[PDB]
Amino acid sequence: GDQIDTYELSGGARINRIFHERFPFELVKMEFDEKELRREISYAIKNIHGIRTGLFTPDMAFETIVKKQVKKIREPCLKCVDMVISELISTVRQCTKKLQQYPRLREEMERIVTTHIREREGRTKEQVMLLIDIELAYMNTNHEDFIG
Amino acid sequence: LIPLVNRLQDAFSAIGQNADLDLPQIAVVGGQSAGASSVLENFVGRDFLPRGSGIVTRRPLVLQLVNATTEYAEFLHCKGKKFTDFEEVRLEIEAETDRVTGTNKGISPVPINLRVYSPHVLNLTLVDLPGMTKVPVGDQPPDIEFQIRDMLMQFVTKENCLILAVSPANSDLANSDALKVAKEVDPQGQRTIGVITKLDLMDEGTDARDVLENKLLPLRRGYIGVVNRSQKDIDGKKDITAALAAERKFFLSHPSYRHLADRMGTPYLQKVLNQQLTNHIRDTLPGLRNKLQSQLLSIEKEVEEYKNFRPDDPARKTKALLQMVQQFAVDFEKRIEGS
Amino acid sequence: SELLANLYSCGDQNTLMEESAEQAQRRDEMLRMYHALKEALSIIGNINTT
Amino acid sequence: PQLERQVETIRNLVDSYMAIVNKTVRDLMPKTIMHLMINNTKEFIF
Ligand SMILES: Nc1nc2c(ncn2[C@@H]2O[C@H](COP(=O)(O)OP(=O)(O)O)[C@@H](O)[C@H]2O)c(=O)[nH]1
Ligand SMILES: [Mg+2]
Repeated sequence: GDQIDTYELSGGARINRIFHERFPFELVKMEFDEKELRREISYAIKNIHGIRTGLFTPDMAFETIVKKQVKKIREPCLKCVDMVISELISTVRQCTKKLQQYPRLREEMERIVTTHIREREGRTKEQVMLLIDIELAYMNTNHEDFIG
Repeated sequence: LIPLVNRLQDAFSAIGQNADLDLPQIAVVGGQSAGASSVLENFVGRDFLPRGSGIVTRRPLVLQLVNATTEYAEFLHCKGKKFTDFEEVRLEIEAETDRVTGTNKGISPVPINLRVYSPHVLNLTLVDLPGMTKVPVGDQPPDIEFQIRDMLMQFVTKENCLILAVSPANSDLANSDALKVAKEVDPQGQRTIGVITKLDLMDEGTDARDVLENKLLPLRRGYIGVVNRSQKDIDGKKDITAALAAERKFFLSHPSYRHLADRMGTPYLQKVLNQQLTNHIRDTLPGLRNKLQSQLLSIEKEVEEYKNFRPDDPARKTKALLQMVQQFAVDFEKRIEGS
Repeated sequence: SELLANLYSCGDQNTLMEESAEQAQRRDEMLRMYHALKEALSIIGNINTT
Repeated sequence: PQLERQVETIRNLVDSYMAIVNKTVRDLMPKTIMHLMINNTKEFIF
């Protein structure tokens, strides 16, 4: 549509593209000490070879480190979802409270919309969990790993 | 009967969890000798508040109600003391007031924190604030009015807080300070509820029909009229039951209020507040439902064995034995081989 | 191959596999929690229906 | 006419984008099945 706010703001749900370009920041806010990674790998190897003498590096020493690293990203995804919900609520308020002079109507039309939004919060979080859970279920080395 | 929101509060207490309902703070703002402090007494249902003509509410009182199976009160400044006779709670409030403000009609912004436990109360926060005045007396400083407003603004300018504007009936409504404050902080009327507290003392020949019908100063949520206990009745320790019966008789008899009789009095105010709170938690429930369902999903898979538990069940014992022996053999093999 | 055969040979098979007190207390607490939790969801249901 | 130059450009972008989609599908289909059909079966058996 027309009548865009060319001067005053960067706004009107274009903030959500910042979350989609801000979540790539949360995914790298996390850091680890390499010495703990090395210690954990050493113990993973020593714990995979239980009594046997090792000839080749076991493949579970890779898988059990990757799963442990992958479990860390559950939190920032939920933070992203909550931020998106916050922006939807703010947008509904702008489209409801500022343009309507009738009492009671601007309450029903905000309450109903934000209730529907919260229910979709529920469904969205379930789908995010069923995506990260899938990332753990299988290790795929076919597409872009360091091919020998 | 108990309203459904109290049924939820009972169930949440009954499950020993920290999940709870998010309810607004309720502030009652009036004016000097308006009677605001006497309204909370009837709302809560226990005659523990200090009362009487003059400067009686000197410090803001923060009263928190908690749902519990034992009825009692506690103070933060009286640690470990379980009060069961509220007529000593009154004395502790007066003593704590005098300890800080002094006896010469002083005030202080520091609140008194009281917690009351009872079986069918929500987790509401109630604030009894000192009334506004124009003329300083009793060594109060010349700016007493501004300090009182400064105390009020820290409770009535917050969001998610209801404002009950208490105005007397015998004093012309245009002079009411509570309506001025509510108007300043709630221009739209979404949060303000008005109450007319002294219809008993109207000058003979007049009435307040033009106020209770929301015509003289239209307010979005209307006005509720009440009749409270007079100074003599409190000095005579008249039972709350008699006061409520007298109020009902007053409204039924008075020729100018019969058609409003079913919208007035303390219990109607209770119904209105319950409806406002009930409509305040809508659009919050989906989160509680999702958390409760998640816990049920994580318990239901296990409690199936418990529901049919019997002290004599050889099949349950046999299968438990087989599963534990299997788990032992597998755990030992994994632990020593490393597989 | 043998462990279960030996377990069937121990004691009198009457006191073996007898629950401790702690499991009984946990059972009671879990059943109480289950029933109260279902009640809470019933009340939320009724409130949303009105 | 210059319109043909626009059409060719769109085609190239579509092919590029579709390549990315193909990778995702190839990646997510194995992982999905392992999660829902094979690992639930092992957990059932054990
Ligand atoms: N007759 C009559 N007196 C009332 C009524 N409401 C309040 N009062 C009197 O007004 C006094 C002052 O109100 P109070 O309860 O002290 O709270 P305040 O507004 O902080 O002074 C009360 O103590 C009562 O004696 C009423 O409905 N009828
Ligand atoms: Mg007072």
